[PDB]
Amino acid sequence: GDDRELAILATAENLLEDRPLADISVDDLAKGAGISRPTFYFYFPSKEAVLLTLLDRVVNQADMALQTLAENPADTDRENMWRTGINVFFETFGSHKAVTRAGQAARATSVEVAELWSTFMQKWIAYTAAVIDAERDRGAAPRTLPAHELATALNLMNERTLFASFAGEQPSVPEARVLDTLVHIWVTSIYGE
Amino acid sequence: GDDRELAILATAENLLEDRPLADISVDDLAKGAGISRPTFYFYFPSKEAVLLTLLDRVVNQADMALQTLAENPADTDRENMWRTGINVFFETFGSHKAVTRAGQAARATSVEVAELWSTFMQKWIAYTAAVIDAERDRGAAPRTLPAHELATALNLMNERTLFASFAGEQPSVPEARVLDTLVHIWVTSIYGE
Ligand SMILES: CC1CCN(C(=O)NCc2ccccc2)CC1
Ligand SMILES: CC1CCN(C(=O)NCc2ccccc2)CC1
Repeated sequence: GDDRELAILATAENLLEDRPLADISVDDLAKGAGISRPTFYFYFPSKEAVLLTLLDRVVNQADMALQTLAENPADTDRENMWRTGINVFFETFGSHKAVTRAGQAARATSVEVAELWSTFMQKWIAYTAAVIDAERDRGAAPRTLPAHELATALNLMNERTLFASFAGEQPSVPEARVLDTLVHIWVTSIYGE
Repeated sequence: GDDRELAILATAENLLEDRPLADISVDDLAKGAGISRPTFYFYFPSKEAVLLTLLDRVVNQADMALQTLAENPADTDRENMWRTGINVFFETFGSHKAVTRAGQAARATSVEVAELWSTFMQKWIAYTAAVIDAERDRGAAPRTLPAHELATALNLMNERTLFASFAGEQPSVPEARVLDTLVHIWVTSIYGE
């Protein structure tokens, strides 16, 4: 049932590792999943819907990991607190590079992919700002920029920098240096006057 | 001669203001430029080459403005020094939003557009790092992150944040707040321990 669904999704994630969605056919997904083409179309209307689902799963997985962290504070300095938070996204997206890369590209052509990405970005920005505000209310951070604006820029930094590193873009921060790079800019910009 | 060339480029920039390149035909560009379709193909092999040229012009214009600034230091504090530098890109790209938006999209489909963007990003990052290093050699900034890595992340931040603001993406920093937002993160991350 959804064993077939899960097989289709697993096949698609596997094939995206070697090639873009444009070079993957419904027939490729059916064959890998051990079903016919019409059987495929029972579970998904298009290969594009498969990618949307894969992205939805990855994004929700990151979001659920952040909710877990938010409910269960690590017992640590402010630097480590932000590092642990950024790390949810580094590891989650980092563990699904093909889906991340394909899903980012699909933002250009798919309103549903764009709206999905937008919804979660708003959520993560709102959460970032809430934490900055808490830190300001505690007297741990200075009241500099509007928190929501600072959060927006920091979140967009992370999007572009993590994804360029994962894709090995020229230029990009090496993947083994990206977490430390982002944490420094977050801590100095949130705590610095 | 290149009056016809300049007319084709001006027409394309105008039409990109109302619609994507995919909804602009060679015939639209010819007609706007006051020439026939075969006459068009004398100046450019495709509508895609027209966009490449427009982007090349905008990018080189920003780069020439930064070279000017680099040769002629504004007489001012470190915050204003970075603000003046970021502002070259805010105003240059900000004055050509349609070309900026279309050129960024074309990175996905055009190797020449990707390689153009990559070449200048490397250049601007190398320049950013050189300035950070100078500031460190002067004893004006602490030796924190590797300068080239810090420069990379800051430059990618600016790319994503400026372009999201210009496109009115959800989410995005409002255009009237983006310069101050980026300057704060640059100054605190370059000067902060
Ligand atoms: C509590 C914060 C921890 C840091 N954090 C992120 O890294 N940013 C979210 C982000 C946005 C785009 C792509 C990757 C990740 C947001 C929530
Ligand atoms: C001396 C610095 C001043 C600040 N600066 C920029 O804003 N970054 C370059 C950039 C990169 C992508 C898109 C827009 C602009 C780089 C050179």
